Amino acid sequence: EDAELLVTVRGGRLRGIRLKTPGGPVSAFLGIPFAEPPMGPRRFLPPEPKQPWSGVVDATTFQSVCYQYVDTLYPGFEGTEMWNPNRELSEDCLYLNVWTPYPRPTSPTPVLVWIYGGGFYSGASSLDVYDGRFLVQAERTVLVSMNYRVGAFGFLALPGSREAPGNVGLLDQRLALQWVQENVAAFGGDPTSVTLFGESAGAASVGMHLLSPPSRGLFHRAVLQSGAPNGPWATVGMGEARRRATQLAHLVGCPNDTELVACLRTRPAQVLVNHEWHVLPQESVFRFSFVPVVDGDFLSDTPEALINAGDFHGLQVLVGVVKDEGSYFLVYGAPGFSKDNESLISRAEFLAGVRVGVPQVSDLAAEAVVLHYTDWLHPEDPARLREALSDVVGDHNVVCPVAQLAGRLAAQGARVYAYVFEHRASTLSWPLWMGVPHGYEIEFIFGIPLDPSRNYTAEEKIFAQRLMRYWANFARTGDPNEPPQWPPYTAGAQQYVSLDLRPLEVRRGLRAQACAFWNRFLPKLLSA
Amino acid sequence: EDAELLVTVRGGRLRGIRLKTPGGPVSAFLGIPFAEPPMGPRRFLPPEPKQPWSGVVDATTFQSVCYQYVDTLYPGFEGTEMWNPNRELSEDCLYLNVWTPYPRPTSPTPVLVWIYGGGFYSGASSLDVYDGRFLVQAERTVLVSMNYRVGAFGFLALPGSREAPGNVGLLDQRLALQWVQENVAAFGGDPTSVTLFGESAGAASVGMHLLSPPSRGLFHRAVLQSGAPNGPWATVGMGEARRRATQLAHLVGCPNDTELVACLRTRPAQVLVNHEWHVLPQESVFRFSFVPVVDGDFLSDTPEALINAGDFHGLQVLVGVVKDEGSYFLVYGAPGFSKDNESLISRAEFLAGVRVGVPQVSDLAAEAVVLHYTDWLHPEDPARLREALSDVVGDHNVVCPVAQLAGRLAAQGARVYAYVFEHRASTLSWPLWMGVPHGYEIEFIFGIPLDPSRNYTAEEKIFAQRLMRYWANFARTGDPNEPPQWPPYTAGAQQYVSLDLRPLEVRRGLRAQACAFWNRFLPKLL
Ligand SMILES: *[C@@H]1O[C@H](CO[C@@H]2O[C@@H](C)[C@@H](O)[C@@H](O)[C@@H]2O)[C@@H](O[C@@H]2O[C@H](CO)[C@@H](O)[C@H](O)[C@H]2NC(C)=O)[C@H](O)[C@H]1NC(C)=O
Ligand SMILES: *[C@@H]1O[C@H](CO[C@@H]2O[C@@H](C)[C@@H](O)[C@@H](O)[C@@H]2O)[C@@H](O[C@@H]2O[C@H](CO)[C@@H](O)[C@H](O)[C@H]2NC(C)=O)[C@H](O)[C@H]1NC(C)=O
Ligand SMILES: COc1cc2c(cc1OC)C(=O)[C@H](CC1(F)CCN(Cc3ccccc3F)CC1)C2
Ligand SMILES: COc1cc2c(cc1OC)C(=O)[C@H](CC1(F)CCN(Cc3ccccc3F)CC1)C2
Repeated sequence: EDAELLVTVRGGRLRGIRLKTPGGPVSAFLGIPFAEPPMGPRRFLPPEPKQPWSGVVDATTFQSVCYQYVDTLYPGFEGTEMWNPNRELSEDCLYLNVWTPYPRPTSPTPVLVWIYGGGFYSGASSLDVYDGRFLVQAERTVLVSMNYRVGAFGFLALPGSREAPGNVGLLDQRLALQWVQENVAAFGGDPTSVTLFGESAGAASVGMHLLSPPSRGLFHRAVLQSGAPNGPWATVGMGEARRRATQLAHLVGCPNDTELVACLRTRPAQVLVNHEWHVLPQESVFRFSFVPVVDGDFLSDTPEALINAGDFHGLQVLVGVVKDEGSYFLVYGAPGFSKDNESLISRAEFLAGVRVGVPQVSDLAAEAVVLHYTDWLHPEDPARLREALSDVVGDHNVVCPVAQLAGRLAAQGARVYAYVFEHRASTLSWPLWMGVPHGYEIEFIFGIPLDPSRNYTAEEKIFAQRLMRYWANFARTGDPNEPPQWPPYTAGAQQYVSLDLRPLEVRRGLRAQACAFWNRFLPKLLSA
Repeated sequence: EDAELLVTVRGGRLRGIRLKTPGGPVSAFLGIPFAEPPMGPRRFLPPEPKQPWSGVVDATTFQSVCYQYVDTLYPGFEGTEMWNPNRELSEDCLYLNVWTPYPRPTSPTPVLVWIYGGGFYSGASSLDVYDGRFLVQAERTVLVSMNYRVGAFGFLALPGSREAPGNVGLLDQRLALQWVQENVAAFGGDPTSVTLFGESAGAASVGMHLLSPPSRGLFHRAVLQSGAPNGPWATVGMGEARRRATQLAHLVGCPNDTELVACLRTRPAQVLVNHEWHVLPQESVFRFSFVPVVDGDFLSDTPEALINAGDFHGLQVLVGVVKDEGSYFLVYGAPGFSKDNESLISRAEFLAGVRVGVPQVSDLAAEAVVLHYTDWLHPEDPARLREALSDVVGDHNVVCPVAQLAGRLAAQGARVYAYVFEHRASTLSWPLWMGVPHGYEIEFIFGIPLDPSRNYTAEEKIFAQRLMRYWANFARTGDPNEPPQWPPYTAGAQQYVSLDLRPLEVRRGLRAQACAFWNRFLPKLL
């Protein structure tokens, strides 16, 4: 037997598994329980810590995925299936994963913690694109990732109630971060140098840990990829959380908060999932039913407020976006879009698609969106309208939320590095018109191109290794630069770098013109 | 007695004068009475036709300039003085001028009628840059220009009242155009080929005659240079008109509309003028106290509505703007601006300037302006801010009004040609940073560079003869072309031409992205 694959944590003993990468072996401990299964009367409640166990927990395989909707948009299409659960669904899903070099480091190694995205309704640590083995080998960090509850199980909120307080998925994350503090050294990780990194709802989560004091003590650096806590989709007010929870009850046959939540616990998990999307208040895309709630507890105020008021001296942050943030979301409900044609929409479809991409704004607000995003020299050109609506959805939801976060963090004392990821993966199966879509940088960050049994080019394997160097550099020193230079982003110079097969190129302004509209002007309009 | 300088019209007989040009001679009839002097009891009242006369009126010099404010911003400076009155100020001022070829034409000749600008508060047909002798000599047309009352005397309204109905200055113009219909034939002109053209408030006036059916029978074609009736300064609502009249009265000692007007009527013309600028409701630029009023009579609705509703089939229109419409106005009130330095304003001065250039809008509207006109990669670059405030004032008051007009006119039946004047005169005396300012294409249209005693280049003289040809061709045929082409402006293609020393170049969209803001979004916000 191998003693590098045997580890004792506070709760008990663990057997890991040796994993093979093209560059060497890696120790993996998959499926370590870190909470009491949130089942039956624990559904919707905050997570209890895992009671200790006797015997040796088997940690050689990924564990269950938390209950979530499964995407049926293009059944069997790799572009959608690569995100769908690849383990059984269960409510007994609160496990985490640790990947470490082989043999286990004998001296403290920096730790990266991966929080996955999925709009807070989906996701799992077991997806192929989140495979830790290549980063761990190439860059000799410790990598942790965890499963957190999603959909109604993680974020259904009857605010003020004791039976469904909201944000328990976030608390799941916090407990994994606490677990890392007490146990990561048993694997060679240094609990005093922990970097969070996430994408989409995972970047939004990272950001919510920045703005929540009880979590801020649990990590030291943050990477936010294509997401931010101040996005219009990442949080919901108390009022609307209660409406959405209440309508979910009605849709599954349920009727006083106590009595309501009681009835919900008796339903099969799948039953709640089936009605998830029907509690959205209008036809939308990039909007999700059960998301974090601003209730004064986990967030004492809105993330936009806590950002504008924070002191971020001592913080290093790496933030960035893909080149075509919006394009992917359009094939989920914008009129005239499909992955199977050119989606050369008409002006009437563009106008229709604008109310779908920007839901619950006034007609005056939507008008202003159409003003800024029409080329009035070419007001009905189909290719121009397709790209324009893509820019609407991507700017409103990702790029300008991110650009505001960066600018306020920088002008308040944090050191910020900003990127735009401009490489379309040669293996990408979505049509060419989607450009570089939401999510398709993750594979390069995790170094999946180095997997020989996949079809990436030689120049892409090198790109991948550059990216894993930047990230791991940032994790070790709060600076991606290997000591052309990657400058910090400031509110004035607004400098960022392009990431692609070409060397680093420095630019200015994350869509600075468009983001004045969404960040400066549009709030003032909604206030009158 | 040269009989080419002797003409009889329905009022009586006229003696003209024979003027020299580089190219030959021209008959001129300057100072023809077309109205009874609007004096004493006739102040503020609609114009009354000139009662017929015995003897020969001797129409051999320009008559007086109607009472108006005199610009004193840079005293002595050629740039401001060239627009100030060159004849005496008098309420007896309703005279018009006819230029015609020497000898007078035998075959009926197309007529150009000129309506001067000056923001509805100033101006005169007798200014040097409106000298008709060169157009007439070079292009064989009849040219008419008239004086019309300005300031309070032309546009003070107490709407509804019989003693001060407003729009009387426009009725002065209308009366001149009736005069042109009954009488231009005697000068060999053709009353069935009349082309109105004007600039700034003159163009706004031309547009109001398009939209007013009684004027519409008096002409056939139109040219609007750097102005339009839908501009935010060219009209005022009945209520704001009455307020401004009533404050003018209180300011000069006057207290019932009949009693109020009668008291105003006893004040020296100069006393009214001296209080004109004080009745404006905000600190502003490009806003003028007494302007046409929308009262259901002359204008049955706002020009915006009348445009949007009008059937313009059968009309040909030539419209355009200079390259930097707004710059010239900033030295009259925007903080940090001067003709005498380089005017590199700060961000704080820029924001302050926006409230001056866009007055009477909400803070929200003002913020929307600051958004569209800031470069957010260079938010505090003084040179970018100067050019941006220039574009704010120019787009809001001229370019976008003109563009909406052109668009709707083409969409709704009219043939339209559009231009951007892009040549900075060599003799221009305003600073470089203002570019090609408001008003400085006019001298090239009237052929002033052909005057030997001025210092224009040989290029500028060729360019002026080009422009006079375009304008004259348009007046004759409704098409500035003659057998590179100048294409019609259309609502979809938005095609226009650049006028400068280089040959015609076709461009696309009159500041289309900007004007979407002012013409589509901004109203909906208000
Ligand atoms: C691009 O496709 C969309 C989506 O249509 C679906 O996918 C196509 C590949 C084809 O299989 C269609 O039959 C599918 O319905 C087209 O928009 C649809 O147009 C149909 C009419 O044929 C209409 O009934 C649907 O409502 C439309 N769907 C949406 C989401 O608006 C679109 O016309 C195609 N674009 C082209 C051909 O340029
Ligand atoms: C450009 O000039 C303006 C106007 O100032 C006037 O003209 C100058 C040529 C000089 O003669 C000044 O003394 C005149 O008052 C400047 O703005 C003025 O600044 C003064 C302070 O010196 C201030 O009292 C006035 O309020 C300002 N006037 C306005 C209309 O804002 C401006 O500073 C000059 N720009 C430069 C030098 O870059
Ligand atoms: C079931 O009715 C709906 C389903 C969805 C929407 C709207 C619906 O009705 C309004 C979306 O907007 C969702 C689309 C994504 F939001 C878009 C891209 N992802 C891929 C992805 C997953 C994880 C991490 C990164 C990533 F890029 C899939 C879902 C689904
Ligand atoms: C006395 O207080 C003011 C005086 C003026 C303004 C504002 C004031 O206080 C707010 C303007 O904005 C006016 C300036 C023009 F706006 C610019 C110069 N022109 C000359 C001109 C005349 C005819 C045709 C074209 C042309 F360019 C006229 C006035 C003056």
